[PDB]
Amino acid sequence: MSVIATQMTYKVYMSGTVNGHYFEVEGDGKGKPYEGEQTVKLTVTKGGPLPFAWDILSPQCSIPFTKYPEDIPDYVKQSFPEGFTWERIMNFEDGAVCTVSNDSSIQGNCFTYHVKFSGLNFPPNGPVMQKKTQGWEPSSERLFARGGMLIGNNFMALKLEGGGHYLCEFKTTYKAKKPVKMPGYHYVDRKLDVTNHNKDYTSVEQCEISIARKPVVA
Amino acid sequence: MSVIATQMTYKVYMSGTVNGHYFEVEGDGKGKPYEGEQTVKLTVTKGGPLPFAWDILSPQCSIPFTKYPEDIPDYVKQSFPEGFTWERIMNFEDGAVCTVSNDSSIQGNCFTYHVKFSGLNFPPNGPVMQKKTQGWEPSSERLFARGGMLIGNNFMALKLEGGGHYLCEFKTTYKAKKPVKMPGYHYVDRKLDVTNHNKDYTSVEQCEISIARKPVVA
Amino acid sequence: MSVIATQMTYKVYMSGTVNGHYFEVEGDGKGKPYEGEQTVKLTVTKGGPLPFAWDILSPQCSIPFTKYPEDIPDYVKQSFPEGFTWERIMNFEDGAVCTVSNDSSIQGNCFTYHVKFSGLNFPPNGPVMQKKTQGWEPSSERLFARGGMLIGNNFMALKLEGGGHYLCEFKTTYKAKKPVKMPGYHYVDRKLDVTNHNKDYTSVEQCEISIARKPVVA
Amino acid sequence: MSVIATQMTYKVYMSGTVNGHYFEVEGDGKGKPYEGEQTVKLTVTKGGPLPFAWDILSPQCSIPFTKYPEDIPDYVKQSFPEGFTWERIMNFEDGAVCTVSNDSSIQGNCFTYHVKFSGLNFPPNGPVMQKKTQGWEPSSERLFARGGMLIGNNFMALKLEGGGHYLCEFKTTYKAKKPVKMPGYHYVDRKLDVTNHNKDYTSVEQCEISIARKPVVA
Repeated sequence: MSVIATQMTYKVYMSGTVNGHYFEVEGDGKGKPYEGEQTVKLTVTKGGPLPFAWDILSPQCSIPFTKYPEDIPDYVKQSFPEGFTWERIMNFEDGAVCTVSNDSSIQGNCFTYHVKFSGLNFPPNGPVMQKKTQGWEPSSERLFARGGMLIGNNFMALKLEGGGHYLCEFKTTYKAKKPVKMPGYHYVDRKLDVTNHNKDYTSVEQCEISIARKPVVA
Repeated sequence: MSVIATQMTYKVYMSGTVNGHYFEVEGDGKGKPYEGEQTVKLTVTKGGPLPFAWDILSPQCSIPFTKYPEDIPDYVKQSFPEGFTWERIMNFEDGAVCTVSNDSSIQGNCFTYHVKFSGLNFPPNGPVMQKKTQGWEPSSERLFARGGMLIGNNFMALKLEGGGHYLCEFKTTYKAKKPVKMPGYHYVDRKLDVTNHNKDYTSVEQCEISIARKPVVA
Repeated sequence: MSVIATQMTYKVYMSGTVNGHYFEVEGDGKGKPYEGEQTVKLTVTKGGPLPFAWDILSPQCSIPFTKYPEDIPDYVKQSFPEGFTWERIMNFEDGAVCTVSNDSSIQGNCFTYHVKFSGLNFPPNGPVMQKKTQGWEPSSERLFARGGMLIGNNFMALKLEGGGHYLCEFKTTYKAKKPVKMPGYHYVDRKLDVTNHNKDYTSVEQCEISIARKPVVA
Repeated sequence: MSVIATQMTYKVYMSGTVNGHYFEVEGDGKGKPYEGEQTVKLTVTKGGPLPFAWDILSPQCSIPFTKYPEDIPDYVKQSFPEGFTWERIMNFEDGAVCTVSNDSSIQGNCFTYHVKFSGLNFPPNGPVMQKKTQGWEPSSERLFARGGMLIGNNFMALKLEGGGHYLCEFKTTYKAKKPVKMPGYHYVDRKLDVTNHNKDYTSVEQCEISIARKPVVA
């Protein structure tokens, strides 16, 4: 643990639009980056109460808090103190598309995340605008190195009220601000849960567990 | 000439991000909405000079200026004084994705466009980040009515330095802020040209002709 | 005219599967290749009556019959006597995907088309498996040259029983068996209609008009 | 199981086209379906030697041989003796698309798979047509139940000569011929290796390990 300590905090500054509805979110997080354990408390500071499912914003709120084994190079941790950015495409099965960008920096024991969110083409009577989602299923991100960048692909799914799933494909590109040692073909398994919230989701608490691994069957 | 005069002006206020790079643009436009003729002058007011091709921003700068025949209901012109919004997904062939949203309002002789642009996953050595584009080919947008909205689909192509094309698919959803009479299955043909610009594209002048038509062979 | 006469006939031999259902189709066509006019009679010779909409097969039944203006090089007509192949991807909006391959040859006054059709992921309760489709809308194919091949893109739409449309994107790649003169950026406008059929569509008659043109607004 | 023995054999009958090139393959396999272990020997019986990478055909040659834990319902094994079908879409990153349909039947101690393969838009100078691929990376299929069907999504990757990866997205739909008990959200991890072959790949031997699991981090 050189630049990154065993216990870290972070601040999230997020702004964006969903179907043209502008919002701003602030967050205070903490966790153990080498254990892949992480918690964050969010406040909708502008544009609340949000007329869409919180769930679409939950995964935009922290890659340095991923447990990497010693034999897999940790792309994101290596990028610091210079830091990194990530770019995300979200393709929902009902036609909705989101583009998300992050800048991640470090100041002592604290990370700072600046996030821009742009989501549109959510059907007015769909699960997002009608708030019929009930959290993300645990996921597994396929990761590989290309052009000095780390590229992640994930088949995500939201649980629906009354049963069934609402599918979303993630493509996330991680861009270190300096050359780092590139990892081999691997996966990061994740569990993201909303552990607390108020009645209109203007305050939300989230927990995440992220562990990197080599292929299970090899 | 209902609420829209034979000769109109407009202001464009655009902001957003391309591969994390923040920018703001202001535009001054004028044209003849019933003739489908249009011109606009853009200034990059923040984040200039832009490290990407201006061409990706040019079609974000005016649907009320489309020549519609009398026998094809004009969705966008009908929307006023209330106005409308549009939501656009741009899918480039090398993986880049943009999501664009607009709010279009009217005050007397002047339209106001508020535009939010989010673009990412442009390859660093690609035509956009290397500024190798030389304008859009004339285009043909396929339009049809669904759920009180007008949906447009367009196979766009950027001309490349040294020859060849760089392809982009446009999907634009137009949403009137009141119910209007819906058109049948039709097309809008466009020609968008940069008619003047300075060396780093921090000042740009654009021309556009837009004409609606029924299928050519029917 | 070189090897292609002003009045020509053709034979279609098509086989394939839709959701695993095997079929064979034989066709006798005739038309005026320089006028872009043609008609064809189809017989389902194996696997009939088909448990799916005929419409998905109708555009697989003749590119040499496209009216090209003198100033636009006719990629397909130039390919003969050697001939050409085409490869098509059809992406339906409800998730269905088709891949289609053709080989086109010439023998005197007759063209022979050998077609392989592969379609799957048509929802059992969707418009295709429930035969709720009512013909294709007139279309406009965007065509350009790349790598000695002609690439076509089309926003197709099927009319639905009870109103509304069922969308499909076409991507067709035309591959001449010899180097030919490559055309510029252009369009082909088409009208495809089922003009006759029996009660279970085991016999179908089709009419197609196809005319190439340069961009309307230029 | 009373229908599926702890030691099984199978036969594969595959035919299809890649970029218009017709081929036929016959295979003889054996394995332990409750252990998720299997092997198969393939012969190119028609159209050989193949002018494309064998790797695109390797995953088309056996779902009943997946190791399922007792607490996760085995969709495919339950479908027998009636059997099941599968439909697969393959989307390669360079624009190539394949559609594959299978019918799986049982006859005492032997499965029979009938497979139709349709692959096209492989670039002539690409890794597949230039035979520059070096096997699939071990994979992880995301599986969920919808409409009595099992839907699998997989981020696959072919290893490249000289290094790097060539990406392919799999979507596979498994359709039982009778209603069965539906599993929850789960994963199947796989390793597929070519273990033997002749000089022109007209004979190929393959090994596959397949193990189902609940989410690693949950």
